[PDB]
Amino acid sequence: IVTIHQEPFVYVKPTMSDGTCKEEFTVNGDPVKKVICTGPNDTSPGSPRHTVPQCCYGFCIDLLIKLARTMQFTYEVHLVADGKFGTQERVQNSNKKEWNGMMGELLSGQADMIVAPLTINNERAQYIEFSKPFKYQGLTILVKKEIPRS
Amino acid sequence: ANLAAFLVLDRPEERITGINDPRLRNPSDKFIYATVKQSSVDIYFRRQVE
Amino acid sequence: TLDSFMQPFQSTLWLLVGLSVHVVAVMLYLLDRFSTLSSAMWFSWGVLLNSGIGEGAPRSFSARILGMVWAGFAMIIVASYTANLAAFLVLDRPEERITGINDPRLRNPSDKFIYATVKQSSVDIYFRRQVELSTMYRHMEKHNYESAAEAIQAVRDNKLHAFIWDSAVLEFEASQKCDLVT
Amino acid sequence: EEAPFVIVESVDPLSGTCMRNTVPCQKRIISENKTDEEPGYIKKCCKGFCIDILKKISKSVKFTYDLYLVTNGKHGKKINGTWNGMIGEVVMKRAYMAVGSLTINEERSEVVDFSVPFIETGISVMVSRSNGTVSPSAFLEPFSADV
Amino acid sequence: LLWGLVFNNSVPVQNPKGTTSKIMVSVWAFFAVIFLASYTANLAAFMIQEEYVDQVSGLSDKKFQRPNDFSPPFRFGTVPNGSTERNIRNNYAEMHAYMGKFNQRGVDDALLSLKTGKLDAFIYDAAVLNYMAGRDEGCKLVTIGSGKVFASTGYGIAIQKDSGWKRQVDLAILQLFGDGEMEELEALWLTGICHNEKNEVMSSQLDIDNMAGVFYMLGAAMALSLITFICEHLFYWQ
Amino acid sequence: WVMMFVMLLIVSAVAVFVFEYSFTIGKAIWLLWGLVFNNSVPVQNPKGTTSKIMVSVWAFFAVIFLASYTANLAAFMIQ
Amino acid sequence: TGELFFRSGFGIGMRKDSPWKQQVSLSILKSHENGFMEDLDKTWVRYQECDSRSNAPATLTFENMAGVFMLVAGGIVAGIFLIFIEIAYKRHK
Amino acid sequence: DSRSNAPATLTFENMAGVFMLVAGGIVAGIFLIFIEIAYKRHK
Ligand SMILES: *[C@@H]1O[C@H](CO)[C@@H](O[C@@H]2O[C@H](CO)[C@@H](O)[C@H](O)[C@H]2NC(C)=O)[C@H](O)[C@H]1NC(C)=O
Ligand SMILES: CN[C@]1(c2ccccc2Cl)CCCCC1=O
Ligand SMILES: *[C@@H]1O[C@H](CO)[C@@H](O)[C@H](O)[C@H]1NC(C)=O
Ligand SMILES: N[C@@H](CCC(=O)O)C(=O)O
Repeated sequence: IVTIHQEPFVYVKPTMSDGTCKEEFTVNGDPVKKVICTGPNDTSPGSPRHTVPQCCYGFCIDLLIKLARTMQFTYEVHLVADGKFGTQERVQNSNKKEWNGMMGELLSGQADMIVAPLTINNERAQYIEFSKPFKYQGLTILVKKEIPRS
Repeated sequence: ANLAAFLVLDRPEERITGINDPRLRNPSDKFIYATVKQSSVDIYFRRQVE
Repeated sequence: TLDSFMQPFQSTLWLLVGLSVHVVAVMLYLLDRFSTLSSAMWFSWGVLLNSGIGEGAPRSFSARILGMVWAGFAMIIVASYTANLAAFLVLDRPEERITGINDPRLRNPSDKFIYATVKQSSVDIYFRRQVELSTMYRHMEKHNYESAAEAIQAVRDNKLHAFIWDSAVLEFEASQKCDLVT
Repeated sequence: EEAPFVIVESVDPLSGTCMRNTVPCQKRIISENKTDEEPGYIKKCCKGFCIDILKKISKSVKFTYDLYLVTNGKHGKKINGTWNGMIGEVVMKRAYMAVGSLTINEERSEVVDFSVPFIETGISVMVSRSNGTVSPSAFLEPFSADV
Repeated sequence: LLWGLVFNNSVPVQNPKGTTSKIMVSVWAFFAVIFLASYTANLAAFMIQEEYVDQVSGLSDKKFQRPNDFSPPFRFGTVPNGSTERNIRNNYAEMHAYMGKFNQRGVDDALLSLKTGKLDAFIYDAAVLNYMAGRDEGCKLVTIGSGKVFASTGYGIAIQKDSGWKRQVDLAILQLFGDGEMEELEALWLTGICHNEKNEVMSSQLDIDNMAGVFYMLGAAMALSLITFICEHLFYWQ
Repeated sequence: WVMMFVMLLIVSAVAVFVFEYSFTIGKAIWLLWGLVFNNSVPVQNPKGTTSKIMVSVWAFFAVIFLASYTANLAAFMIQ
Repeated sequence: TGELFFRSGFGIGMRKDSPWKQQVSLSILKSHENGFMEDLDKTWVRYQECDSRSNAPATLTFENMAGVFMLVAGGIVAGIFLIFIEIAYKRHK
Repeated sequence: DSRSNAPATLTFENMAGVFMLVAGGIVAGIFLIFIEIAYKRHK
C-alpha cells in the first residue's frame, strides 16, 4: 500500500526508541489501532532521503484494517517518495509522457492499492480503476476571520 | 436605545461570495490565492479556457 | 401596531403571575408571627408595580433575605417585557419577491402561477427569438391581454399574478397607486 | 416517472406530437382481462434532469435510444425469489438499461452493473417547522458569572 | 437601602442623615442606573436574533427508540416498497413494526397529511426531500438539521452485466463534471425558493416554558429561606 | 400627550372628591405627574385606602406606557 | 466561505484487471448501510469546540467592569479626604 | 414613498386597549366608595 501525509486522514508520528510507538486511548478509553509505516523523514526531499520506520493512525488505515479483515490478506504500508498526489507531465523534451507522484508507483509495479484521499476525475480514470466512493466532498475557499467589534 | 443600536448592528465587510466573486475572476495585485502544486485542483483550472 | 396588553404575554401567564404575587403575601405574614395583613399585602404587590405606597417593612431577619430576592423578580418581568416589545416591532414575516427573469417560479411554470403581456408587442418578439425561453413562451401566449391599461386592472382583481412591460410606464403606475410594486 | 428527475407530460392536442426540448416516450396500458390486448399503446413524452443527462450522453457517445415507461411494481423489489419493476426488466433482458431515481446498495448491485454516481443522496428526516423558538434560560444568558 | 436602590428603587427605606453618606449613595446610584440600562439592552439584542432548534436529533433518540414512552405517542410513516424500508428492516428490527399502521400511499398524500397533522415525521430520500422542501407554498416544512444524511449513496445508471458499453458510459458521465454542465443543470432543475439559513420566526408571548428557570430560582430561594428560618429559630430556642 | 394631560387633570379631580369623603389639589397633581416619570420626584403620599387603589391603576398605566416608549424609540435606531 | 463548485468523492485506487476489483467495491457498499462508516465520522471528524454562528452575539465581560467599577471605587478613596474637609470646616466656623 | 420597512408611529389604536382599563377604574372606584363608607359605619 502507498499513502500520503494528510492531517484529518493519515497522521504521522515518530516512533519510540525501543521500536514500538506509544499506546493511546480515546475519550472513552477505546484503543487506537496503529500500523508501522516506513516513510522517508526530512519532508523536503532535496537532501538525501533515508528511510526511517514510523507508525501511523487515522481515518483511512482504520478502514483498511476492517477491510483487510474480511478478505484475509496481509499488508505492509509505506509512504510516497516526494509527497505529490500525481499529475501527467513531459520529461526530457521527448515524445513520451509519464506520471509524476503516487500514481507512478501504482503503475510501475511498486504498489497495489492507494488507500488515501485521491479524487476521481476524467484524466486519472483512463489508466486506473476506481471503486465506489466512500466519502462525498467538494472544493471550497478558506479565509481569515475578521476582527470582532469591541 | 442608542446602546442597543450599537450592539445589534455590525458590518460583515463583504466576506467573499464564492467562485463567481469579482475579487477572484479578474485579480489585482492586492489579493493573493494559491493551491498545492500537482493536485487535482490544478487539472480543473488548466483544462478549461474560461 | 400591537395588542397593547395581549401581544407580549399569554392570557394564562397573567393569572399565574397574579396568583404568585398573592402566594408570597401569605408567607410574609407567616414569618412575622412565627418569630399587618393589609400592610404586608401592600408591600409585595407594591414592589412589582414600582409605585411607592406604604411604610411597612419586614423588621425581622426572616423576610429580609426573602424580601430582597422578591424585588429582583419584579425587575426581570418588566425588563423582559420591554425587550419583547422591541423584538415584535422590528422583525417581519418572511416573503418571496421575484428576483427577475431567472426566478424558479417563472422558469418552470406551475398550474397556479399566471403571467402575461400585451399581444403583438416588442416583448413577444424578444421571447420568440430566443430558444432557452421556449418553455416560457407557451405559458404566456395563452393568457395575453389586449392593452396595457386593461392589463393593470386585472392585477388589482387577483386574476393575474405578474405583468411584464416597460419600466418607464410601470414605474409611473406604482406611485399613483401604491398597492402594487415593481 | 418520479421526483423532478422525470416528469411525464401530455401530448399537444393540435399536431398529435409535442414540442422541442422533450423526448417522446410510449407508455403501455392494459385494458381487458378476459381477452388481453396485443401491442396496444398510448403515446406521451417526458422531460427532466435524467432526460437531459441521457441526451448529453447520447450526443457524446453515439447511440440511439427509445424510452418506454415501466409496466408495474415501481422501482424494484425482490418478491419471493423473483424481481419485478425496473430491475426486473433489466435483469430479464429486453431492457439493457435503466435511468431515473435508483439508489445503489449491496443487494441490488449483485445482478446489474452500476455507473459512477452523478448526485449525492441518502436518508433524511422531514418534519413541519413549529412557529416558536427556544429560550429556557434567556434571562441569565447576558452578563458573566463573575461580575 | 443599597439593595433596594440598585434594583430600580423599589422598597421604602430611611436614608442616612450624614452628608458623606448622602454623597456615596449618589455615585452608587449612578452606577446602578448605568448597570441596569445596559442589561436591558443586552437582553434585547440576545432576544432579537436567536437561532431556532429542531426538537429531534436523528435516528438514535428517545422519541424514535421508545415511541410509546412519551407524552402523546409519536407518529411517523414511510412509503413501502423501497430502499429506505429495506435498510430500516435490517438495522432497526424493533421500530419497524411500530410504523405498520402509518404506511402512506404517495409523496403528495404524505405531504398533505403532514400539513394537516396526521403525521409528525417523514423518512424518505434526501435528494427529493430537499427539492420538495425548497419549493413549497409557504415555508412550513423543514428538512431537519442542516441535511445530515445517514446512509450516503448515489443515483446511478443500471446496465446489463458483462457489457462493453460500461466503460464508455462511465467516461462520458465523468466528462460532464470536468466541463461544468452539471452545475448548470443542477441550478436550472434543482434550485428552490427557500434556503434555510436559520431566520428569526419572531417568537411571541413568552410561554411558561421559558421562565421556568426564574420561577425555579424563586422556589429555591423560598426553600432556603424557610430552611434558614427553622435552623435559626431552633438555634435560638436554646 | 394632550389627552393624557387632560385625563391626568380628570383623575386628579377624581382623587380630590374621593379624598373629600392636607391633600387637596396642587400636591396631588404634582404627585401624579411625578409618578409617570419613573417616580423620580419625592412626594407626599395620601393615607386613604380608596386613594391608594386609585393610584395603583394609574401606576399601572404609567408602567405600561414608559415601556412602550422606550421600545418604540429603539426602532428608529434599528431602522 | 462560499458553496462547492467541483463535486466528487474519494476512492480506493487500484490497477486495472486486478483480482481485487470485485470484492473491494462490495465491501465499501456494505459499510455504508450497516452504520460502521458514520461511526468513524464521529470519532475522527465530528467534534466542534469553536463557536458556531456568523454574527455570534456575545455577552459583555469584565472588560466593561473595569471601566465602571473603578469609577465608584475612585469615589471611595476620594470620599475619605472630603470627610476630613467637612469635619475641619465644622470646627473652623 | 413608504418603501417596504416603514417604521410605524403608533397611533391611538394602542390607546384604546390601555386607557379603557384606567378609565374603567373611575366608574369602578366610585362603587367601592359606598362599601367603604358603609364599612366605616358598620364597624
Ligand atoms: C407494495 O407492494 C405490495 C406487493 O405485495 C403491493 O401489494 C399489492 O398491491 C396491488 C395493487 O394494489 C394489489 O393488486 C395486490 O393484491 C397487492 N398484493 C397483496 C399480497 O396484497 C402494495 O400495493 C405495494 N404498495 C405500494 C404503496 O406500492
Ligand atoms: C432604567 N429604567 C428603565 C425602566 C424601568 C422601569 C420600567 C420601565 C423601564 Cl423602560 C430600564 C430600561 C430602559 C430605561 C428605563 O426607563
Ligand atoms: C415462491 O417461489 C416460486 C416463485 O419464485 C413459486 O414456485 C412459489 O409458488 C412462490 N410462492 C408463492 C406463495 O407465490
Ligand atoms: N430511490 C429509491 C426508492 C425510493 C426510496 O426507497 O426512498 C430506490 O432506488 O430504491
